[PDB]
Amino acid sequence: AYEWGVRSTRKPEPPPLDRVYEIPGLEPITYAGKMHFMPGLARPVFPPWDPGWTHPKFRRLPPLHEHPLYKDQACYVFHQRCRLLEGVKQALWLTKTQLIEGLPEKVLRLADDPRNHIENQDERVLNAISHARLWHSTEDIPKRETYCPVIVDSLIQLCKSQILKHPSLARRICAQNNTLSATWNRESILLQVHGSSGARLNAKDPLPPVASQEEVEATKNHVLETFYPISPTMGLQECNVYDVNDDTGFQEGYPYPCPHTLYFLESANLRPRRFQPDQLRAKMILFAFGSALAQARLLYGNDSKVLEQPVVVQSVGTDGRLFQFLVLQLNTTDLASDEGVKNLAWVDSDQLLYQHFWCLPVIKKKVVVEPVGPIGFQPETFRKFLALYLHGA
Amino acid sequence: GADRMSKWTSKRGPRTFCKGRGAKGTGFHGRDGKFVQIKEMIPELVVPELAGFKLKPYVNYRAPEGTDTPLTAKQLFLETAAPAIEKDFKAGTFDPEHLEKYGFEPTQEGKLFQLYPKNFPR
Amino acid sequence: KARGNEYQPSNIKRKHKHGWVRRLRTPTGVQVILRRMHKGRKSLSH
Amino acid sequence: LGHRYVNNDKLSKRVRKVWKPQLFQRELYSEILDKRFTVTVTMRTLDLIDQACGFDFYILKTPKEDLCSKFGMDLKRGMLLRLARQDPQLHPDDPARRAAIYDRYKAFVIPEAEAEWVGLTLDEAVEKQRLLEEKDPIPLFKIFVEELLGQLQQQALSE
Amino acid sequence: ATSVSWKSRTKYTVMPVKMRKSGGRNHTGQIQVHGIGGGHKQRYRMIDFLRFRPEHESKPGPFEEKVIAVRYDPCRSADIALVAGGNRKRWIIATENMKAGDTVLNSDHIGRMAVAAREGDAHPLGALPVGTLINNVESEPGRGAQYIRAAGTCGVLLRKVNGTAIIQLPSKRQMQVLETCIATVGRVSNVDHNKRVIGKAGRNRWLGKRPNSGLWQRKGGWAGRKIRPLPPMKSYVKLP
RNA sequence: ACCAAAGCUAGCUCAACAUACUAAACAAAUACAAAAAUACACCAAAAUAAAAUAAAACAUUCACCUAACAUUAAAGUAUAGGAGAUAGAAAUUUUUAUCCUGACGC
RNA sequence: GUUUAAAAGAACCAACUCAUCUAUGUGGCAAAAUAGUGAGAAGACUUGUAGGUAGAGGUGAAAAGCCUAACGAGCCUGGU
RNA sequence: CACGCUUACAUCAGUAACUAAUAAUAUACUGAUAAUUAACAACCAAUAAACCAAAACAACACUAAAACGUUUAUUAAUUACAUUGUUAACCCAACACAGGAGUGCACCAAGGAAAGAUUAAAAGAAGUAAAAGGAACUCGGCAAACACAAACCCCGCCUGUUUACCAAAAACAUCACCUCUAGCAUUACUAGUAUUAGAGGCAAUGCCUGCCCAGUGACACCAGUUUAACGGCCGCGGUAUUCUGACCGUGCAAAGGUAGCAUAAUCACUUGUUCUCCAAAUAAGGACUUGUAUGAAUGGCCACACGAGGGUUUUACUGUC
RNA sequence: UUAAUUAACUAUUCCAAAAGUUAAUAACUUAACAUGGACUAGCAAUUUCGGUU
Ligand SMILES: [Mg+2]
Ligand SMILES: [Mg+2]
Ligand SMILES: [Mg+2]
Ligand SMILES: [Mg+2]
Ligand SMILES: [Mg+2]
Ligand SMILES: [Mg+2]
Ligand SMILES: [Mg+2]
Ligand SMILES: [Mg+2]
Ligand SMILES: [Mg+2]
Ligand SMILES: [Mg+2]
Ligand SMILES: [Mg+2]
Ligand SMILES: [Mg+2]
Ligand SMILES: [Mg+2]
Ligand SMILES: [Mg+2]
Ligand SMILES: [Mg+2]
Ligand SMILES: [Mg+2]
Ligand SMILES: [Mg+2]
Ligand SMILES: [Mg+2]
Ligand SMILES: [Mg+2]
Ligand SMILES: [Mg+2]
Ligand SMILES: [Mg+2]
Ligand SMILES: [Mg+2]
Ligand SMILES: [Mg+2]
Ligand SMILES: [Mg+2]
Ligand SMILES: [Mg+2]
Ligand SMILES: [Mg+2]
Ligand SMILES: [Mg+2]
Ligand SMILES: [Mg+2]
Ligand SMILES: [Mg+2]
Ligand SMILES: [Mg+2]
Ligand SMILES: [Mg+2]
Ligand SMILES: [Mg+2]
Ligand SMILES: [Mg+2]
Ligand SMILES: [Mg+2]
Ligand SMILES: [Mg+2]
Ligand SMILES: [Mg+2]
Ligand SMILES: [Mg+2]
Ligand SMILES: [Mg+2]
Ligand SMILES: [Mg+2]
Ligand SMILES: [Mg+2]
Ligand SMILES: [Mg+2]
Ligand SMILES: [Mg+2]
Ligand SMILES: [Mg+2]
Ligand SMILES: [Mg+2]
Ligand SMILES: [Mg+2]
Ligand SMILES: [Mg+2]
Ligand SMILES: [Mg+2]
Ligand SMILES: [Mg+2]
Ligand SMILES: [Mg+2]
Ligand SMILES: [Mg+2]
Ligand SMILES: [Mg+2]
Ligand SMILES: [Mg+2]
Ligand SMILES: [Mg+2]
Ligand SMILES: [Mg+2]
Ligand SMILES: [Mg+2]
Ligand SMILES: [Mg+2]
Ligand SMILES: [Mg+2]
Ligand SMILES: [Mg+2]
Ligand SMILES: [Mg+2]
Ligand SMILES: [Mg+2]
Ligand SMILES: [Mg+2]
Ligand SMILES: [Mg+2]
Ligand SMILES: [Mg+2]
Ligand SMILES: [Mg+2]
Ligand SMILES: [Mg+2]
Ligand SMILES: [Mg+2]
Ligand SMILES: [Mg+2]
Ligand SMILES: [Mg+2]
Ligand SMILES: [Mg+2]
Ligand SMILES: [Mg+2]
Ligand SMILES: [Mg+2]
Ligand SMILES: [Mg+2]
Ligand SMILES: [Mg+2]
Repeated sequence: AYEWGVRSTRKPEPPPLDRVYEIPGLEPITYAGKMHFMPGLARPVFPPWDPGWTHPKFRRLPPLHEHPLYKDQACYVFHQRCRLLEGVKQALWLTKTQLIEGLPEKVLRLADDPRNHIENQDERVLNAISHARLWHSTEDIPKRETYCPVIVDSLIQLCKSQILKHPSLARRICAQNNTLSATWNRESILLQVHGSSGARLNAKDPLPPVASQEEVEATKNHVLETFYPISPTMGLQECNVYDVNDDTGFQEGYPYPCPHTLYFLESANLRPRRFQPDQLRAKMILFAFGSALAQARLLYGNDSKVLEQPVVVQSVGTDGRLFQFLVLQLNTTDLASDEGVKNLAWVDSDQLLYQHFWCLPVIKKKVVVEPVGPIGFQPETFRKFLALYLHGA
Repeated sequence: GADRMSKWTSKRGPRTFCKGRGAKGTGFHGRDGKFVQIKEMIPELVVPELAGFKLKPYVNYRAPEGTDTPLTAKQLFLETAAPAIEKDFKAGTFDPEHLEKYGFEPTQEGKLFQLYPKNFPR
Repeated sequence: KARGNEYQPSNIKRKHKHGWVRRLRTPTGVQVILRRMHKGRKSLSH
Repeated sequence: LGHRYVNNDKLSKRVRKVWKPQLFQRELYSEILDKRFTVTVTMRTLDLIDQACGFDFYILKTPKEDLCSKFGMDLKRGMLLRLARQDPQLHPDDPARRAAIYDRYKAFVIPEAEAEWVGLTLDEAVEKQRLLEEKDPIPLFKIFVEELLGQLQQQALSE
Repeated sequence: ATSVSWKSRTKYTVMPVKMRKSGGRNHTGQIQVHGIGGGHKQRYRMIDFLRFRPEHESKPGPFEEKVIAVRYDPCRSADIALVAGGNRKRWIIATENMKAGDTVLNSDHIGRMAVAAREGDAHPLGALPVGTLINNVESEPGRGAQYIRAAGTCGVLLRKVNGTAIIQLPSKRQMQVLETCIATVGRVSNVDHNKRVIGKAGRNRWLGKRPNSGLWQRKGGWAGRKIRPLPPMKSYVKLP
């Protein structure tokens, strides 16, 4: 084949030993006694230096097998920045869930009900979009890394403004960068959703099951789509040092145990650094599944069994202008076999909050043709956002 | 052209040329880029108690001086170890193998302040 | 156009082209330093 | 390195010429040291070996001025030290073979006091002498204790 | 001063790596090739020319991969294609009609029956029909496709005798190799590459071609239409 | 009458002898971009002298030309040389220890 | 900035980069400048910093150009 | 602010003389004494894995394929205050030099002074205005102008590059078209593979590129092939009344200059002859044309657009006259 | 350069050296280097340009 190392760039081989080292029963006269190199004398060979006292910073990195958590079986870890090739398909296979396009009927009713709207919804959301895209920064054109989390927090506050009408949203709390770890063995493959998400809403009261028993039973007749050339573990980190322990983001006795909504942000100024929409949907599905598995194993136990009480989690992925909503109902825990009941997931994809935004007024032929502000606005996206927020109460 | 006779200090270079003026280092660089100062590297000034010390920076002008007798190794030995070794040899318990009782040190690496490596500044 | 200003000062280039390390890293620069020492120059390099 | 006349005529051009030997990578086996060295030798080297009827014979017979090789001098020094020490590491399982090998090279037996100084250059010899004479300075406490013991013994014997 | 090469990367990756161009300068610093330098900034997409390369040594049998995207490569005149099989992806040289969402086979099995040659498929020369168009052919089994790679170019299999295959290169020269040498079937992508028209002298500078020297040189005896016969067949089989 | 002019010293030069030959200073810092206390290496290399000139040109040649054998003769001899310009030995001979060192040198 | 479905080696014209023509200057402001006037001005564009190629050579969209104010081959030292 | 110079910066005091190309006095001379205080800037983690999907308001695209990043796993001394750059009127040009100098802000809210004092000679430089004429000046409409337009040729397709400091061009390069040289791997070419890469010629495009391997080269190691290889493509005499020669005789060649254009940027004769332009032309343009020394990729003929290239007209304009 | 003497280096080819192979003294091959002597070319080196008029 073609080796990828160039000889002139690789570590050069040590020079050949002096001819005095090949004579048996002869001591070499080197320059080791003068503590410096001197021509004409042999090159002294030194044993590997032993720092009898160890130093933390200036020691060689210990190998991977020396670690006490090292295991022989390879675990496929999915962290925050793991990309999937066949995103939705791989996620559905790894989580054993069935995909549905539209949002659940409960959240759809909660959205379409005009009584659940804010006072001035159109103007409020337009002002939030304008403040996020233009006003929040002193620069002319703010960057995505600044206007994505700002718009997410603005929508979160617009939803929080509904607590005076619904005195039940106070049962929630927010969390940032909490270590989640949910490992499961599926088809003789040890997968593990492990890492930290963007934002996590927790609540005191659980989310009621949204899938009907008819849908749960019809899920038995549904088969998962398979991809032959690609392995389901494509894009995951194959590691050997890991812990098979259901460690959620919090300890025991947490007053807000039930996860309500995960929030993922694609706040990167570069297209290659951002996530694709399909990969973002897969990431949010996998992390919602990890949260649901952690909650289920903390509630009922680590035994693999179909849950008589499903676990409903929500997730929102924001590119800055594109929103992806997910409602995942976990119903089973045994995932090695592909014959039993599967979970459900409703994924509303490609929800445009606004088409474009002009931070500066365009002028063509000495006349302004489009003023400053968002061009095109779909309030149904914020309606679904508010439905997902109020789904708990 | 530039000057060659003047000293090459840190004031005469670009921003990336920051040469010290001769002070000793007091730590290292931590994790977030800040400087972690080590309290063992900073010199601890050992100051005595000058309250009841009856000695002044100057001496009496009428006080007499002495002949210059620079203290030597032979004189120090005669003052600290010659009487002890002489008494030990007169008593007959002299041990040429063990000389640690008279003040001799076989290896300097044991004690704190060694003499040849000079672990102490002052 | 107008000449005479061919010298644009820069300490990095100065010390990298005529510095002590630059002189000592080559056997010819060592000979230069030895010649300057034999003549008795106050400044051997920049 | 020299000069030559093209067309072998004095009245013609003078041209610098470098005559080089034909080097060969050959493997030579030594009986005293018991090792096969992959050395760059010449046809004249092989001819001298065949004339001396042995690699070790050639090494032990041709002096430094005829070897002109630091590696050859090192080989000679090694085999001379082995012959002077009667090294059992030559053949620990064949004492008869070791003795038979040591007998046929009896004409070049040199004592140990001179067998470790033949294949050394001036720098190597100075380094060896420095390593031999490298002694730590004894503390003045020892000298003063010895002087005091001498004085005490003198005062004890003078009574 | 002596410069170091930018090709210090032992681990194969699919992501494009940055490369430092050098205009005709060797590692010393003097011009070795004239008319090179000052092009567009480019990245390097590492191509896997050993087509038949299984993921793990436990299953060395033939394998099928899926094409994800056919992309443009500034380093070569052909188009590259990302193919994924198992747990890894790799860049290969796309054939003429290779599109996104195709399946490519990579086999090393030779049988008494010839196989139906598709485009993305890669079988040894001993398993292909006698009149098959091929590309990315090999010299020795397992050496790698050094031969035909350019856009639109393709060789043709002529005959197979004594377990040795004879091919014909785009230079109309015959090349004899072992029949176990893997080769990709079909023509290389971008068949219209020769028909491209550099619109101006600036596109050559974009590509990284410095203008020719202005020195007028009188033609020597080398010039003129030299009608030379075809050179003998280049054989790579080692006959004991 | 201004401008100006004159000192006799600082010191140098050539030899003899000579211990036997990289002076004194080296507290700290000095081959990081020298004089910047402090981190897992890489270190080192050799391959003829050439030409200006003379041969009234210039092609073979051209004493000395940074390699010890000194002195008296052999001897500018034998020899080597576009046998031109020029180059040039040897065999064999002679050479008595120390002080008397300073200067028709500035 | 303006014209253009155009960032088109497009057009007008600033900053900027070159130097067409003329007049002063010619021991001058200047060992190559000033004033007016010109050419390009989204590109084969200008430009900052740092590095490389060294003279029997380097580099050159060949002017036998440039390589620290004198280059048909730099300068310094030595031969001298 | 960066780069660069290092105290030239600040306060007090003095200037007879030294520096300011002269004084007044002083940021530029002299002496003494003081000063630039970190939050800004410099020094300020490695080892493996997931990572193809540009920046241009980036919604999404084009080609020339494009710097700028997080997450996960293992180790990262752990304990206030570390070290260094902080002035200026300044740098490179022998100078307190009308020159050369990167970046972000604004066109003044900040910087400064063309005149040491008189008179109003010549000549010189810069500007403004000018009767009537309007290029009659001159090599040329150079310069200037209340003008700032329209055409015809030569040479280069065009943008571009060049003799820093007398030549910017018709020179070079150039897209395009042709030749040769190469079947291939760890430092150029190239991490490429004949639709590729080098050594060259000529110049976009359009119509074409005619004959010749005799000589010299190069492949062929001799024959033989090659001119989009170096280069060459004919004499003498008579002929259809009186002018030419379709034609013929004879001789040598490897072929004997084909198409095209032509008094040209093309030896001399040449200011060739003729028509247009002017009152007048060795100017310009169009024709005739052996140019016995044009000529076809050392390329030949036309054409758009272009050119501070070289010439010629028409008005307009004006002190060029 | 179609001047006179011809080096080094780079591409050819040949002989010798070195490695070897076949048969009862002969014939034959050279992967990377690589030494000595010749051959053909590139890149090139030294020197010169008689005098009267
Ligand atoms: Mg100086
Ligand atoms: Mg500095
Ligand atoms: Mg600075
Ligand atoms: Mg600190
Ligand atoms: Mg100068
Ligand atoms: Mg390329
Ligand atoms: Mg390409
Ligand atoms: Mg070309
Ligand atoms: Mg040319
Ligand atoms: Mg002469
Ligand atoms: Mg003379
Ligand atoms: Mg002469
Ligand atoms: Mg002469
Ligand atoms: Mg000489
Ligand atoms: Mg003779
Ligand atoms: Mg003569
Ligand atoms: Mg333009
Ligand atoms: Mg000007
Ligand atoms: Mg004017
Ligand atoms: Mg201007
Ligand atoms: Mg313009
Ligand atoms: Mg223009
Ligand atoms: Mg440099
Ligand atoms: Mg010469
Ligand atoms: Mg040259
Ligand atoms: Mg020329
Ligand atoms: Mg010329
Ligand atoms: Mg010069
Ligand atoms: Mg200065
Ligand atoms: Mg004055
Ligand atoms: Mg002052
Ligand atoms: Mg300041
Ligand atoms: Mg006046
Ligand atoms: Mg004034
Ligand atoms: Mg005045
Ligand atoms: Mg006047
Ligand atoms: Mg006037
Ligand atoms: Mg006027
Ligand atoms: Mg008038
Ligand atoms: Mg006139
Ligand atoms: Mg006139
Ligand atoms: Mg004009
Ligand atoms: Mg005009
Ligand atoms: Mg006009
Ligand atoms: Mg032009
Ligand atoms: Mg055009
Ligand atoms: Mg240029
Ligand atoms: Mg010029
Ligand atoms: Mg220029
Ligand atoms: Mg000019
Ligand atoms: Mg021009
Ligand atoms: Mg041209
Ligand atoms: Mg054509
Ligand atoms: Mg031409
Ligand atoms: Mg043409
Ligand atoms: Mg032709
Ligand atoms: Mg021929
Ligand atoms: Mg012929
Ligand atoms: Mg005509
Ligand atoms: Mg003529
Ligand atoms: Mg006229
Ligand atoms: Mg002609
Ligand atoms: Mg011609
Ligand atoms: Mg020709
Ligand atoms: Mg024109
Ligand atoms: Mg131009
Ligand atoms: Mg022009
Ligand atoms: Mg000749
Ligand atoms: Mg000579
Ligand atoms: Mg010459
Ligand atoms: Mg003559
Ligand atoms: Mg004459
Ligand atoms: Mg005459």
